[PDB]
Amino acid sequence: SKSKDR
Amino acid sequence: HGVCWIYYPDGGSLVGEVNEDGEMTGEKIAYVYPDERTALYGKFIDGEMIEGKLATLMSTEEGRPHFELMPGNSVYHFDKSTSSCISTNALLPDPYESERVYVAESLISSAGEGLFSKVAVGPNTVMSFYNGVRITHQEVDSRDWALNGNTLSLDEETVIDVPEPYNHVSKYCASLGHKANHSFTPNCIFDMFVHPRFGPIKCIRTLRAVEADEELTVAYGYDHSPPEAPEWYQVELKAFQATQ
Ligand SMILES: Nc1ncnc2c1ncn2[C@@H]1O[C@H](CSCC[C@H](N)C(=O)O)[C@@H](O)[C@H]1O
Repeated sequence: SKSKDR
Repeated sequence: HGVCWIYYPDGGSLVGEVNEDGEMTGEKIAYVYPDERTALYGKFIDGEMIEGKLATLMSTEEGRPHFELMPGNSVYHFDKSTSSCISTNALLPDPYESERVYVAESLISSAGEGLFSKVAVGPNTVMSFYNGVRITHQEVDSRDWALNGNTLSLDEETVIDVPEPYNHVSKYCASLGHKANHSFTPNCIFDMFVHPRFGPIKCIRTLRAVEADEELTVAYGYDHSPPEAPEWYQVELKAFQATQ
């Protein structure tokens, strides 16, 4: 996923 | 005749006399931040902030909080973001965050701006809030990294983003958590937070004590074995691995 903290 | 306090796991709370049904409904209800001092006091309906005026919790007597209202007419409202609207008041700062952090040039090379501690604090201290628009994982993962500098996963259904031009503090400063730079050796972590203006979001919380003017960093936590990550991070990742 292209987001922080998944 | 008594007062109830209802704490969130993050340490914030709602406090006041509950109505006949045990709901936080009335004109003298407060949300109290995790410092147990900064408060938003006034009209709530079933725990939702309708009009909270900035206040300081001065003492408690028999469990009942006694507040002093701040001057300035700073009032706040429950104002959860949507997919297209980050805030009804993008330039109205969070009053707890404003005492704790500021934005300046990062001490990290080529890393732009960073987030810094205004005063010395202990471990486990909530420092900053990561509010933003609420979009899907599908939208985020199917677009290029250049659009995903500020995305933060909230849960399995929602990603929080601060899209341009709201990444500039002149356009948005209601929250500042999207200003924390990455470190593989961080002093802070992301944690869940239930905010009376922003709703369910994430916050930045210290891992350990931090000094005044120390830069706050968090591990961005990109998947290293899907690295599904921007280039500056992939570079950094190797450097880190070697120093281990
Ligand atoms: N450890 C690091 N090294 C280099 N650049 C970093 C970094 N951590 C964060 N960044 C930069 O910060 C962006 C994420 S947003 C963090 C705040 C940003 N520096 C700003 O000025 O608004 C990244 O896309 C990257 O440009």
